[PDB]
Amino acid sequence: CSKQREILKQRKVKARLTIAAVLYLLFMIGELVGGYIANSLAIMTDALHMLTNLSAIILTLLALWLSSKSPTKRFTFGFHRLEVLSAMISVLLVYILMGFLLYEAVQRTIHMNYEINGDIMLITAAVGVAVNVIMGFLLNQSQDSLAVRAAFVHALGNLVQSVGVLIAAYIIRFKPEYKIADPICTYVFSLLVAFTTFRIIWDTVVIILEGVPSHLNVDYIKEALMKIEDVYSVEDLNIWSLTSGKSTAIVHIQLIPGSSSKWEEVQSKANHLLLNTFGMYRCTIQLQSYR
Amino acid sequence: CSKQREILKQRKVKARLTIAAVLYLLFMIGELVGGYIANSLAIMTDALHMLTNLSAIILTLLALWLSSKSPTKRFTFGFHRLEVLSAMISVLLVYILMGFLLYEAVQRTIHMNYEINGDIMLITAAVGVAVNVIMGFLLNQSQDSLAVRAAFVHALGNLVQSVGVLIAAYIIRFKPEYKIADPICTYVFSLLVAFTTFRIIWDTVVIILEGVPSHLNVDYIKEALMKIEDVYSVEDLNIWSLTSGKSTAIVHIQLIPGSSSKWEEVQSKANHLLLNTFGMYRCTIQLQSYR
Repeated sequence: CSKQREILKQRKVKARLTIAAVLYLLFMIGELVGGYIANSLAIMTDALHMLTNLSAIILTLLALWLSSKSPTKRFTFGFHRLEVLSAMISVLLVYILMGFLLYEAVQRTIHMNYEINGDIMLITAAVGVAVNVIMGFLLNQSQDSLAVRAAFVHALGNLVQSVGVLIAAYIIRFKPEYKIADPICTYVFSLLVAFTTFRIIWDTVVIILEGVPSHLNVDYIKEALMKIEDVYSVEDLNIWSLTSGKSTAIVHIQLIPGSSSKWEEVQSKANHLLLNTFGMYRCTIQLQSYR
Repeated sequence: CSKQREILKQRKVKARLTIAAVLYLLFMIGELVGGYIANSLAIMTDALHMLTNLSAIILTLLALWLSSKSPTKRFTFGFHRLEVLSAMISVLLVYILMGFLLYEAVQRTIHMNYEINGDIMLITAAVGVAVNVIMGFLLNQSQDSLAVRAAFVHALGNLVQSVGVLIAAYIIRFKPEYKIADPICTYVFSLLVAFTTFRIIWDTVVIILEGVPSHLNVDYIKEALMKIEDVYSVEDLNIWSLTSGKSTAIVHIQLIPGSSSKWEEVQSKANHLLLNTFGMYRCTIQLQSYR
């Protein structure tokens, strides 16, 4: 009954992504009007962060819509790699935002006077954690979809930066002769953001480089296929994934000598085994008689 | 005799790349010592451009060396996608250099006085074309290797920028009340550089997205496969390339009813045809009896 199962998954993913996008836009407008009645550009400065989050989500939605298209004559496989590309784009945007914050901090640690803000820094950090914790529960997930995972990683990075800014504002508020704690918090929590993004970066790079997914081991699959009756060897067992949840395989069973007619049965057994017990959105196998 | 042929091409590509790298290093040293006796930082400014070119070539060499490794249990295919990644990196660095030039020009078009240099601008442009025209013949190439193609594209972009700077400097030299033409040439030749990089960007993106190579049409291959004796249909004919020159395929021949024993012959015929008449560094086909 898996013919239409994936449709429900993409519908849920799209619904969650549009809900997140409209929530981000609503928070954007709310913070903008709040800053307008509070005539402060520092509050408006978070509009850029909301912009990059919303742009990443919009690009993800476009990539998913394109991926829903049927394969063409130029792309024999589907457009599922567009979702991976959108994930890389989102990671690049969060890295760019972290780099901008890092440059602002490195300019903060020198030139003196540190451009003191005060209480207003606490408020923009208080809403940063409050907004991002809502998005974290929305994109919780806990195979999973790579798009929502990338959105959740972006939300977690934004939450880490927000809590770092909150901590820095609090330590500045009490005993304000320190006046310097903000750049160190910026550095430490930028490192933490990199730690958060490490796993998704590794998974995406492995996906692009035609490596096996991290949740599959070749030795176990090879032994399982070798357990099939009338199988002599597995010459090559290439495995790669178009995207998270859509992983294919190429298999090169060699037949037992003296039994070459029983090739269709072996092919069906291998196909059914691979599909049912490893996912294998589609798999193709090639049989060779004994040499 | 194709078992050891490809070794010769990788050896030649590596030799050419090291020759280009050492030529870049020698020109770097020559221009650096030349600037020291001419005590001008503008001459030293091209050291950054030679740095990015040399770094791109070095990353390409590392990617090729890694690609020469045998497939592992995490990457069932080879590391050939590292060469494609290095090509994207080279494109990204040339785009970054163009963006830095564009930002400098947009700062020149305003704030007045345009930071006049004069004759010394002609010299750094005269050696820019002379250096790049030499390696343009070196990386002439004219399937080809993607690494040398990316290096040649980078060299061509650098040559275009150099000739643009030369034209702007010559325009400034005569009738020097104009004094404005330099950013205009910068914009026009940045657009030309983007035009040069368009084709390699498109090819690399198609390679990553699991699209068929631009020099292959599925319909012709499908008709050729259908021309094979004892073939009823081609259910699916996936084609993708790990890198330029290494393209694989997956084929789903269905057998003519009443003839199922003659499956090995059909498989061998299809494999030989695909390999010899389309390249197909490796291809795998799966046969199904009539339904």
